[PDB]
Amino acid sequence: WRALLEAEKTLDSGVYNKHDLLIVRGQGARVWDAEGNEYIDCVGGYGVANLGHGNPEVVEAVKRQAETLMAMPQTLPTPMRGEFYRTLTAILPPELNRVFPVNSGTEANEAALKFARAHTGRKKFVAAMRGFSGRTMGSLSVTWEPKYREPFLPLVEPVEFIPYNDVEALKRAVDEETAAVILEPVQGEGGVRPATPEFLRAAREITQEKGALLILDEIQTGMGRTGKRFAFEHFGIVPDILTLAKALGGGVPLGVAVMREEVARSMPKGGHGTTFGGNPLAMAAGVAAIRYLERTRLWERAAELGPWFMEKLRAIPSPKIREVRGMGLMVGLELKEKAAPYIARLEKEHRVLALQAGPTVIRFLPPLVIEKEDLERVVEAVRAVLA
Amino acid sequence: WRALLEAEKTLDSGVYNKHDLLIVRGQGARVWDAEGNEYIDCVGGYGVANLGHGNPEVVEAVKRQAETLMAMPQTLPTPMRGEFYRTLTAILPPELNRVFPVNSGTEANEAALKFARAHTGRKKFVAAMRGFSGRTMGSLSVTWEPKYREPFLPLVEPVEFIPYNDVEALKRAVDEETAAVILEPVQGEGGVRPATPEFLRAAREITQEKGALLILDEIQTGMGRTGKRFAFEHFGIVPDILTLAKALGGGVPLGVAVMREEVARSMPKGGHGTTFGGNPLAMAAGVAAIRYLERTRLWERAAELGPWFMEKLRAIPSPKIREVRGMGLMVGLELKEKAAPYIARLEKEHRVLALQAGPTVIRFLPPLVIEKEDLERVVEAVRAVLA
Ligand SMILES: CC(=O)N[C@@H](CCCNCc1c(COP(=O)(O)O)cnc(C)c1O)C(=O)O
Ligand SMILES: CC(=O)N[C@@H](CCCNCc1c(COP(=O)(O)O)cnc(C)c1O)C(=O)O
Repeated sequence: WRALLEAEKTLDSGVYNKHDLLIVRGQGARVWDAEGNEYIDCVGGYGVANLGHGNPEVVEAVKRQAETLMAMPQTLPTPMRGEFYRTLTAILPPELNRVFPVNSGTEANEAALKFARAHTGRKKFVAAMRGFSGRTMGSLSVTWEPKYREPFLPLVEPVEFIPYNDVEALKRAVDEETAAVILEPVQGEGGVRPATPEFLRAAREITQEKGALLILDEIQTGMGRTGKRFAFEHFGIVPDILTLAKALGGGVPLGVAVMREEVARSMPKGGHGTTFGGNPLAMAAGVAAIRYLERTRLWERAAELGPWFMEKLRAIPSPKIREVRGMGLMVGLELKEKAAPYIARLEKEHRVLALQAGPTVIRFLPPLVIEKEDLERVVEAVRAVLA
Repeated sequence: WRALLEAEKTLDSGVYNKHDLLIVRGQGARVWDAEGNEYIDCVGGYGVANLGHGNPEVVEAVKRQAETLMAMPQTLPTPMRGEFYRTLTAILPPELNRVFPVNSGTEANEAALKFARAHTGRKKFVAAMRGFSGRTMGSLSVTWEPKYREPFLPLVEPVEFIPYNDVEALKRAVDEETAAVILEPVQGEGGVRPATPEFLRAAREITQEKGALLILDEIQTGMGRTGKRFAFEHFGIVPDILTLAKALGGGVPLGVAVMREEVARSMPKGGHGTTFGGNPLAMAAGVAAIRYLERTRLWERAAELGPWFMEKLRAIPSPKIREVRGMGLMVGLELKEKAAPYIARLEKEHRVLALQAGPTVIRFLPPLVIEKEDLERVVEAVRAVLA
């Protein structure tokens, strides 16, 4: 197995910080390396494995569809597509009744940004500082992190960034020339920073007032992650465009921009598209994923465990800890120093896999099926490495 | 079944022209609608089913990897990824030895454009008229079709288009300002237009002389479609970045940007990325797809049937036929009127699903495993419908 690791490391583009280990398989919220070591996976593929590694129903759906049909374009209707369509819209407010399936989060936002422009005839986009929307050039344009943007300038214009949760700043940025505002109900890559009810409320009201669209990015907070099916249910607001990805396919590269009918209706024929978007395999996976989510109301696990976990974290007697924040099982542990050293130690010394969300934040995105015994172990592990 | 169709038609964004039928399963180059009818699939997942619908090896690989692990990021090495990397670079010339995996063709080109700006420090992009690179804002900027860009402007600048196959045009276009040239060895969406040896040759020579990068988009021409493993093999040139997708994963959403190490090396850590890009499910399907292609040298079938198919089409006695062209099984039949009505007859009266490559061109992108008898049947259907 040493050869594969070296092959991946050597042949990789080199843009990634790869860890010295080879993960071979997973079940639930546990994963194993090539040497047999077992790990608690709070990385869960960056919040993709919400339903847990090896979710039977999803796996089964993927097997049966792979045998039946995998390649079929949007020009040729195929059963799983129609099913995914009504299956996804049925768990959303009736207003969001139109879907443009894609293959990733960045593509979903790319779709949002484009439909927004075709519909309004406006060009400007408003986003929040420390907001992450994707790496493709359109999505990168509304992505704040300067170092992620500067080397590839110029990108799509014009875009205006406003401090996250700053209601008055939002109010002043959005005008009649604004095509849309794009925000995350809880900023992920930006440190796990939950939106305030007033901020999102303001974002909703402002946009309708100026004729701008509201694009809510639930690519990371979606699929029960925050405690409810979607975090926008926490704020009582309903967007014009909702973008989803990650856990949407239960692992299969899947994403979608769901929007109001008048919005989708303004898009000219052949005005946008995608080869893979809406393929039968991804459609069969999403159907399965959504049905498991709803059948088990998996968001409840996150609502119950999220608080308990964060409470334990806030109990760790360590002066290096600034704050414990998040919603559901989307948690961030902000330290008063670099988080990287501790993450490396959680892995090597405690077989615990965690992510970052900015240099001083240890982020936890465990499969929602994770058990309380593993949560206590994570806490213990953290207390340990910080001592 | 009628429920699932109206549902798909009704809940879709509406940017696609959908055919009146519902495809349920496929095998080889045959597909079945919901009423039990069988079709010869000249659409092939839109050039994605090169290895045949239901290809045993790919299906098998997907089923087994789905049971093992599907979600795992680029920061955590995983066996199938390491394998995909070495298996892919192994079927390519030695200069293309670095891999940046993604989830679609457009993502592939976006990464190509980005790595190009990061490497040359330049900004200008040169593309060809009738060229197609993708729908995401970045790829859309180097895509020709005015009506595809028109309503989404302003996009990424600065971009210069030159007439396809115009050597002197391209030469005057590429300067010390150019980060890269992006071209398809054979324009697909642009109506199936093969490059000439002299043109691609100049693109390689000019780019090197001027220090700009050559991006060869083989997303549609790749994986044996034109008669050889990759279309560049016909021309004896090696680009700086090679973008793939469509058939690369036997059906599973997958694409990739393969580049020379100096180009990969210039990308700052975390300068680019993707959640799904390089996921184990796609990596395992990509290994299987390539092994199958290499074991059967599948491209020889296109190389053998392609010319034999194109001459059969040309020999049709219809004054409506203008020209027949293509490479291997990437074929386009241009008529002296609108194709759409004819494609409709092909479907309704002959159970033959085909595509367009512009309003007057019928395009064929059949699985490479298609039988000769099925191609003979196709020709008869075309002759019949044009009477
Ligand atoms: C039915 C549909 O949606 N059609 C797509 C087109 C699909 C086929 N072309 C893809 C393609 C692409 C874009 O690849 P992707 O994102 O569709 O996977 C890039 N380069 C070349 C040479 C290509 O042929 C569209 O209109 O956007
Ligand atoms: C190491 C790596 O590749 N990580 C990615 C980031 C992954 C997680 N973020 C995804 C994301 C995206 C982009 O989605 P996708 O293309 O990765 O599927 C959009 N919106 C929100 C709220 C998101 O959280 C990167 O560095 O580009």
